Formats: sequence, structure tokens, C-alpha cells
Amino acid sequence: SMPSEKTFKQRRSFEQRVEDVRLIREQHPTKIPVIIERYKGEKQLPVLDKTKFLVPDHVNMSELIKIIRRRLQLNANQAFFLLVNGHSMVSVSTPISEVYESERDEDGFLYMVYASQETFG
Amino acid sequence: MSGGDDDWTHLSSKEVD
Repeated sequence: SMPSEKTFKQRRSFEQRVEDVRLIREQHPTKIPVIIERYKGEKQLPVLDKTKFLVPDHVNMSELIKIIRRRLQLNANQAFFLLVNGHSMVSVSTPISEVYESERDEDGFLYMVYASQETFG
Repeated sequence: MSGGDDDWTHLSSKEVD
């Protein structure tokens, strides 16, 4: 997986990536901040409509999925898999609220990569 | 308007299939 280009986690200035959250923190406190982006080298799935997504702290990480699909507005033939922290969620038994505080970093922003491959590793 | 990060996207499970 020899990476070449920086990651939204690295590239974007942490402090800047932390502040951006502040807003959502002072605006959407009852929401879990996440950063969904195309996998480094993703040519399948289209470029998400947005990068920032406000997930409800009253659902399961799964929802976010059913939510993404809507965004990507893919067909029942298209394959889409949101990788949380770079790892699929084959097992979604945790709330986006926890999955966040269980993954997200001090920054306070989740980082997930979506693509048409959940077993590319 | 995208002249700032006023409000990100809304993840509503009501607009889902």
C-alpha cells in the first residue's frame, strides 16, 4: 500500500483540521464529525458530494453507510464500502458516537475512506 | 453557500432508501 500522496489527516494541518471541528462542536454538538474521502487511487466510486458529514449521535455507524450511498447515489449494481479509519465495518455493532470516540483522534474528526472495494488490503 | 464551514452535511436516515 506504498502511499505517495499525503492523507487528509496528514496533509491538512491538524490544528486546522481540529478547528474546523470546533465549529461543528459549537454548532452541532449532538453530531459526530467525520471525514469521508475517496480511497487513495479510487477511480471506481465517484467523488463524494461533500467531505464533511454530520452524523446523528443516536444511530449506528451503519446508518452513515446507508447515508453515503444516498450521496453517491449509486445503483443496486454498484458496490460501495465505507472504510472506517481504512478498515471496513463488516461488523457494525457500535454507535457512530462510540465508533468515533473509539477511532477519531484528539483532533476530534473521523477519517473514513470509501470505495468499491472492502477487501483491497 | 460554500464560502465557509458554517455547516457540514446532514446525515439524515429519513432520506435513505
